[PDB]
Amino acid sequence: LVMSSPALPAFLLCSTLLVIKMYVVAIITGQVRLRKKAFANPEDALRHGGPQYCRSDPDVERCLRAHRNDMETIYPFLFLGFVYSFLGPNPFVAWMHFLVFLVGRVAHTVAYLGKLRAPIRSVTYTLAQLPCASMALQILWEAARHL
Amino acid sequence: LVMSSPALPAFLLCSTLLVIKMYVVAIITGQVRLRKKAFANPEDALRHGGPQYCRSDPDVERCLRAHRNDMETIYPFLFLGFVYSFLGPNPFVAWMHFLVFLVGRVAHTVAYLGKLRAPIRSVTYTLAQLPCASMALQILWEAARHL
Amino acid sequence: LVMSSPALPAFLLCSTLLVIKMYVVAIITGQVRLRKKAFANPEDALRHGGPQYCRSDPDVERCLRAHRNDMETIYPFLFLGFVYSFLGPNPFVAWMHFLVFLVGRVAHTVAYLGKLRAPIRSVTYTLAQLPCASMALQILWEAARHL
Ligand SMILES: CC(C)(C)C(=O)N[C@H]1CCC[C@H]1CNc1cc(Cl)ccc1C(=O)O
Ligand SMILES: CC(C)(C)C(=O)N[C@H]1CCC[C@H]1CNc1cc(Cl)ccc1C(=O)O
Ligand SMILES: CC(C)(C)C(=O)N[C@H]1CCC[C@H]1CNc1cc(Cl)ccc1C(=O)O
Ligand SMILES: CCCCCCCCO[C@@H]1O[C@H](CO)[C@@H](O)[C@H](O)[C@H]1O
Ligand SMILES: CCCCCCCCO[C@@H]1O[C@H](CO)[C@@H](O)[C@H](O)[C@H]1O
Ligand SMILES: CCCCCCCCO[C@@H]1O[C@H](CO)[C@@H](O)[C@H](O)[C@H]1O
Ligand SMILES: N[C@@H](CCC(=O)N[C@@H](CS)C(=O)NCC(=O)O)C(=O)O
Ligand SMILES: N[C@@H](CCC(=O)N[C@@H](CS)C(=O)NCC(=O)O)C(=O)O
Ligand SMILES: N[C@@H](CCC(=O)N[C@@H](CS)C(=O)NCC(=O)O)C(=O)O
Repeated sequence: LVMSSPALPAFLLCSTLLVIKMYVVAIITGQVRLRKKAFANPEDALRHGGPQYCRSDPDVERCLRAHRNDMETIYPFLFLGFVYSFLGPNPFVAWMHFLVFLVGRVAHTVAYLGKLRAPIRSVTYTLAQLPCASMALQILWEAARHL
Repeated sequence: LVMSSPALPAFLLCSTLLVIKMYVVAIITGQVRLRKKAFANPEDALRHGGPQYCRSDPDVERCLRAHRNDMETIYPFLFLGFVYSFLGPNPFVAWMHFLVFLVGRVAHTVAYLGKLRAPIRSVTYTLAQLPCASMALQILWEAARHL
Repeated sequence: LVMSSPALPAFLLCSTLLVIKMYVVAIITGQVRLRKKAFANPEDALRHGGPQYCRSDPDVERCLRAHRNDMETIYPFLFLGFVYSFLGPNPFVAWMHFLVFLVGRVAHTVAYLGKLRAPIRSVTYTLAQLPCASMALQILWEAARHL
């Protein structure tokens, strides 16, 4: 049940929103492929104009990079945040961890796909990693002391 | 324990089968690399014929795309389906969610690696995403109402 | 709580260390990008010397491959190992599963980024996959018998 720990509802809200955000990136990628006529597969290209459309595109590649960075960061959060929710952290402190990650990651996607000037994207990445590092260390201590 | 919720055994069966399915894709990728003599690393190439075999191959790239799409879809399911199992959904309805994803994703890999005509692969992707979207929204409501 | 099962603390220790190890790979990737002046984005390149630095680099690509292989292997472990911890396995046997994966994966990153001769990296990959396959099969039987 969602009320297994005081921090769990907040974690589940933020995590699920971020999963949906990743799904949005996937949809955008597909739409960009269609609009720019840039497909990764010959079977896709032949359906949508001909073999010349099996090609790379800078905007498609950008979408893929944003999606991959999401996989490099959001997936670890899904694990760390879940475990962290059951360590009995301060409700407000836990909320701040999840919110900083949520805001940081949404901002990251906006900065990436919106082609915002450096180092905006890099800063959003680093900001979002901070609560992840914090949770990781807290889990390490709790796990180690229970060995 | 597996009987913590009525939907959990079905989720664990489908998810673990899909993880194994991803492992199979990894093995296939390696086998294709060896057969087509197309390695990503100079150290691999020098062991298997010479430096000229550090090269890209369309079939290897296809395998990597299928594997990456798995990571973009199956990993979120592992999270969403687990949480969803504990929300007390209708046993049959939950089973249908997991089965549609399982069948959709297996079909996706067959359509991708088998080079089936468009839009077969795209349809299997979309079909499998439907129960994921459904579970995501259900988790959102449950999490939000417990805040 | 961490003491929900005898195997859980060991799992959480190994998994969190591996997540941190992935974060280290991400940091290394960024550092290599800066040192070799090889950026994936024009906005990054213009900040760090000019448009000519939006380019690929073999060392950066190697870092990305190591990170991707981590995503292909460590993420499934996070799921499998968590579920496996609650199946009531022998404490020592469970510990061995987690340790073999931890050692195998750390060795994999060292072998990859350190450019060690073949088949060292391939062996570390295979070694680490063994406990994952073992856990997957055990989960399959437990899930199937509870249907
Ligand atoms: C949202 C996604 C699916 C990611 C997207 O927009 N993908 C695009 C990239 C290449 C294929 C294209 C989608 N094409 C189709 C998809 C379906 Cl479900 C049915 C019919 C077609 C068709 O081509 O008629
Ligand atoms: C199933 C996997 C491991 C993914 C696969 O078939 N990988 C292939 C891609 C490039 C390396 C090659 C596997 N090579 C080896 C692997 C081991 Cl464990 C021992 C010895 C060798 C050898 O080269 O003698
Ligand atoms: C550790 C990471 C963030 C992955 C890394 O070393 N990334 C490098 C790859 C390209 C951008 C570069 C980091 N640049 C910055 C990052 C911040 Cl938080 C603030 C200012 C700058 C700056 O450029 O002044
Ligand atoms: C959850 C998905 C987040 C969507 C954020 C997309 C940001 C789009 O932002 C757009 O980027 C374009 C360049 O790509 C610019 O030309 C436009 O000025 C800008 O509005
Ligand atoms: C879990 C892994 C799923 C394996 C599905 C592989 C589908 C292989 O399918 C094969 O594809 C070839 C083109 O690649 C065709 O030439 C063959 O006719 C076809 O049998
Ligand atoms: C958790 C991250 C693991 C870091 C392992 C990095 C291994 C670095 O190893 C280095 O590799 C270089 C080639 O890249 C060689 O030139 C050096 O001799 C070697 O020391
Ligand atoms: N895989 C990443 C590792 C480092 C990283 O996550 N960097 C952040 C901040 S510079 C980023 O937004 N990278 C862009 C990307 O991953 O495409 C990369 O190659 O850049
Ligand atoms: N990363 C995906 C995002 C969109 C997506 O998942 N599309 C589905 C249906 S067209 C797909 O099978 N993509 C092929 C792939 O990911 O390689 C892509 O580039 O296509
Ligand atoms: N995606 C992998 C699938 C197979 C795999 O995981 N192989 C192992 C052992 S050869 C590996 O270290 N691959 C290197 C990599 O993924 O970049 C690949 O292309 O090689």
